[PDB]
Amino acid sequence: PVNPKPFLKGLVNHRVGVKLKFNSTEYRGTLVSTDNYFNLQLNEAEEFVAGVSHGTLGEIFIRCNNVLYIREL
Amino acid sequence: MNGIPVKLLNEAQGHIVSLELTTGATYRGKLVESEDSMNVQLRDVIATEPQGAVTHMDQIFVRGSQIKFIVVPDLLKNAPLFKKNSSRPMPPI
Amino acid sequence: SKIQVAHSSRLANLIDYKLRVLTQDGRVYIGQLMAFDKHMNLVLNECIEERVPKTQLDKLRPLNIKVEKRVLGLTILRGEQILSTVVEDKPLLSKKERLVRDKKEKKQAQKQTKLRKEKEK
Amino acid sequence: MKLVNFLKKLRNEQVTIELKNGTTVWGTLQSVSPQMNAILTDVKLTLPQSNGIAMASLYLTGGQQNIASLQYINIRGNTIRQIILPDSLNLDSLLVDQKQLNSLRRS
Amino acid sequence: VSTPELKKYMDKKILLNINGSRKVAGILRGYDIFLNVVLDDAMEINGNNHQLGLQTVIRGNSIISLEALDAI
Amino acid sequence: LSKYPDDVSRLFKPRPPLSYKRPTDYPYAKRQTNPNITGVANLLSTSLKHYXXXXXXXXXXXXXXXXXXXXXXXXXXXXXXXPNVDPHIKDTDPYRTIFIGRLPYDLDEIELQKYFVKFGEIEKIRIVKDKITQKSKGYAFIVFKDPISSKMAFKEIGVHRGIQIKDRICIVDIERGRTVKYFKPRRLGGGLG
Amino acid sequence: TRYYCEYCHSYLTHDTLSVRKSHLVGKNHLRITADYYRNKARDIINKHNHKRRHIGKRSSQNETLKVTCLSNKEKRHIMHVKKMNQKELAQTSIDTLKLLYDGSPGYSKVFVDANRFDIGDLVKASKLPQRANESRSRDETCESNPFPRLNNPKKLEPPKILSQWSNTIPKTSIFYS
Amino acid sequence: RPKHELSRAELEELEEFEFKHGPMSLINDAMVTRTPVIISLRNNHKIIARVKAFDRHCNMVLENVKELWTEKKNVINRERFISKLFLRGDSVIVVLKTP
Amino acid sequence: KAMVPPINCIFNFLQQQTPVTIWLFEQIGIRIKGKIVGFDEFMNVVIDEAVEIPVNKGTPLGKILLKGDNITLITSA
RNA sequence: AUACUUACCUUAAGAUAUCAGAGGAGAUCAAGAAGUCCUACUGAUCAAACAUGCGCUUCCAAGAAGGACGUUAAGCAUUUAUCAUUGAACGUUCAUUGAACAUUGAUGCAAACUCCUUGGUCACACACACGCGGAAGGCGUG
RNA sequence: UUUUGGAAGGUCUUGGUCGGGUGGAUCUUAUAAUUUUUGAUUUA
Ligand SMILES: [Zn+2]
Repeated sequence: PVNPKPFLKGLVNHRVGVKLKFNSTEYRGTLVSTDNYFNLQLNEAEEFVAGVSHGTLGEIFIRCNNVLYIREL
Repeated sequence: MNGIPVKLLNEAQGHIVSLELTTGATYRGKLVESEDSMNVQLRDVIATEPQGAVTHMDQIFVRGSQIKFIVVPDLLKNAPLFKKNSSRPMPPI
Repeated sequence: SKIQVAHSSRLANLIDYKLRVLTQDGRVYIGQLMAFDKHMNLVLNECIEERVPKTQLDKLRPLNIKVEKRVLGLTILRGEQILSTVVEDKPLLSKKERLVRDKKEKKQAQKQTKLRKEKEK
Repeated sequence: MKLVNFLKKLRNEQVTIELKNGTTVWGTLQSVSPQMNAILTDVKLTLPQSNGIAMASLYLTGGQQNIASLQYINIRGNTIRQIILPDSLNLDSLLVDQKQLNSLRRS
Repeated sequence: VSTPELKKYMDKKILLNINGSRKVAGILRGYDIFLNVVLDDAMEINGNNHQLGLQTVIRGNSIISLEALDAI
Repeated sequence: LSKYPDDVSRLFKPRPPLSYKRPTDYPYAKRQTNPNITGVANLLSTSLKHYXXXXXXXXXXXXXXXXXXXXXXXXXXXXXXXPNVDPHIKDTDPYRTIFIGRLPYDLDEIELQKYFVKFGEIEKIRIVKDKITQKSKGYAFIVFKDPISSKMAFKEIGVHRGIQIKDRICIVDIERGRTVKYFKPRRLGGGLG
Repeated sequence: TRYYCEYCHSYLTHDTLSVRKSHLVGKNHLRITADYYRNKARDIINKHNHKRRHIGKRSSQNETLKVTCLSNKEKRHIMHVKKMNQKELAQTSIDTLKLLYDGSPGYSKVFVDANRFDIGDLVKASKLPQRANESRSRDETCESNPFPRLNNPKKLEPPKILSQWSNTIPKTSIFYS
Repeated sequence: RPKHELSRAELEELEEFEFKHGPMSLINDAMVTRTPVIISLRNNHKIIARVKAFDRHCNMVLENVKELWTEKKNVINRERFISKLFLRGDSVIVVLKTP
Repeated sequence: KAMVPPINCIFNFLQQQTPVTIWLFEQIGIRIKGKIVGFDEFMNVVIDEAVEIPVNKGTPLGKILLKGDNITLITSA
């Protein structure tokens, strides 16, 4: 039914959550834009070091590499 | 296409090779068939685990991108793949 | 090693040199490169592979270093798990000898094509 | 649009190179490959304060006797982490990219 | 580009070593050009045993090697 | 052994099985890169401790070419807004004009008549010249007296479009400066063929 | 696209896996293949070293010994004899324990070459395709051959001897057969 | 659309449009408005610098590089100024851009 | 029988909407359990009703575009 | 060698210096596109090969370099040679049951002998200062 | 008188005795997604 590109198109303009590969770090912000290589550009992101906030980041860009998944909140 | 080294691996079919893997395991045995993508299939395989043990597989198929290297036999030192000047007998039409 | 490697040479010019290629593990392969490719899969003739042990690594810290060599002979190393290659020995036969050898190889190749043209007749 | 062409404008230029391992390399570029296999003559290479794999990879490259002084090092592209250019060089000259210019005229 | 030569192992119980200590034993139901592998009756062996459901499919990145436990 | 016996036995006679001992690398359980990754939000302080920004000047060098291309296209469009008022064009019927181009330079107008009188009586003829060189440019405008010999002069089998006027093949069109809806000349992005 | 076979000096018009397998198993390829590998080894064994032999610069050289050359026919003959003898010494193995354990209870599982379980499935799989026209196995027990010296076996074979020193044997053995 | 299926010589323009109006618009912003960005790398090297060029691969030239990391054994935070750098995008984890 | 290749098996496994114990790449990786609602060629798999459980109190995650390379293993629990 | 039969397979794309003008494609609309493309055209840079130099620079004879996948050699020092369950005696020992390389090793420190392969064991000369042809690289010119 | 360039002769030294649906080599593009170049080998 749905594929990652339709789920990702519908994901745009939402408070997204991103687990990186590493579990130390996760970014909660509003998703701005995504390519075909699934790079992620976000806004007003929020760090979580193993779960706890170390700050609010702003407009932010993760490479497609390091992110383990992205979730919709 | 291929290039020289995987052509050599296509050449050394059915002869006693030794593979290290990225885990440190060095399989050794007769080489059933290599592919172009370096997935290599081996027979009568004697294996060295990283722990220092040795066992005997019969029939292994190790994936290419965890090969560390492969050792072919010595004679392929003298191989017509390495000949820099062998001229082509009028390619097909 | 005072070998004075050619300041404008890359891989294809480095052919039949004795290399000391080094990998991600930190293992060293030593031997004559006889071929490479686009992905830097090397063959390495008469290759010997040396590690340092974990214990001798302590002495390597900031000297005589018991490197452990196994002998892999004609090996064909991969471009994924390497780091970098350098040059250790110059080849056996000099530039004039390599040049005359290549001349003889080309003359023999042209002759074999003449023999193919003769058998085709 | 690839930036290796940038490095291809840098033959006979003296850079340093820090690797993904942690090896630091000092010595001129003789060339650079398509996928950034950078060949470097007149290297001396250093390892900052330590990584045991990097210690082995340093010593074993000959002429160690921890600065290792080597005549000629080819370095694979996926090992080059970052590369420090000389500060004398003007970036405004190099990034112009005659290929990218021609492509703008090709459009 | 070339589809792998697992045709001899087409119904025979194989043992992947997955990743470095994971060892999974099943029957090779399928393979694609990436060595993604569909196993039936996966039974992960720890040196304790653990069964892994009816069907499974295992990433051809994670797969290191595989042995034919069945005779050929 | 493999298929043939001799060299599989004797010649190849491979390597000794090779001596193993303890590795240096890490035996898969810990191949990690860096799970203790940075927590960037501290560094949002230190950029204040970092405190101008240098001029980029290379995107300027490409942007000069892009802006010059857009400016030349806009000067084109300014020539596009700026052919009924034109005095070279005669207010005849557009349907009775035949355009010729790819003309040899030394071609005399009486020869142009001579090649063109075969189909209809010609009303008038303007061969186009430079106004500063006075070299013949290479194209001309003909009005006949009827539309049907202009059309038979447009229909080209054995005749005009492909006729060798002064040892060169010419090109032969209906006039589209007046006739068709969107026509721009070569100067204005258009032109045909 | 094209797969040049360096041995056959022919081409494959479009590379794929099946034409590669069918060519590398092909008997023409195996024959030219075996000729080539034998050929490289006999070249490298034939090829004289001819080192530089950097001759040094040097009273006690009073003794002089006679060299021994040969005729060109004699040279070619003794070289041919040495070629044949190298070719023998490489090829020959020692039978004995096959002929020694002939009657044995488990000879026919262990020395009969593919009943051994270890190399055993090879020789069935290494059997060539037998497309052209035209085993003592595990069934053998003790009670197959009850008494080996009833049905006469041949004696143990007399040991072999260098013909170069065949003239210097003990003449007249004790104890005639 | 599939990548071979696009064409030759559309493909460059289609990448460039992907650059202008994709996730790349943070590195697009940073080079044209020369604001400092903060690259976090896989080997804990926080990098504060201004961006000179972009890549498909996110190979990035950086000018007047601040870099800063953390020696955790206690902790000494070490910083280095590197004026002209060429950084491969593989190490680059997250590009944060300050306003 | 017949061949059951991975692409067609995950699509069959997508239709049936059976629960999934999906695993991850190494020691960091946390065993996710969910129901597949779709995949792609790069094995990025949007999974529904995710519960992550650490390596041997699983916490929900919602619906997830899971990245392709981090997957080791799909199973039916 | 020829014939017949069967099986398998039949096309990734592009470019080969780069930049600026001379001319062409003499540009299908009232004097003109912009651009882009080509060239035995010219100019500049770069790359490759060849030749020549550099009063270039370095290395070339019982020993020097490299190696031993050799020994003396069990040389000396240190460490290690499974788990689970049950019974008994005072954590240990023994017995039973079930499961899964090697101690003469391994690791460290050396030291000595023997052996191996290579090299201009050149030409000149054998003397009291403060040579040609070899091999490898760098630069210059054509 | 000096410098530069070209030509000729002599002497010395060193070296030698147009086409092509052809292939190969290099570089671009598919190709930054599981198989070698756009990172899971500073062991936290
Ligand atoms: Zn063949």
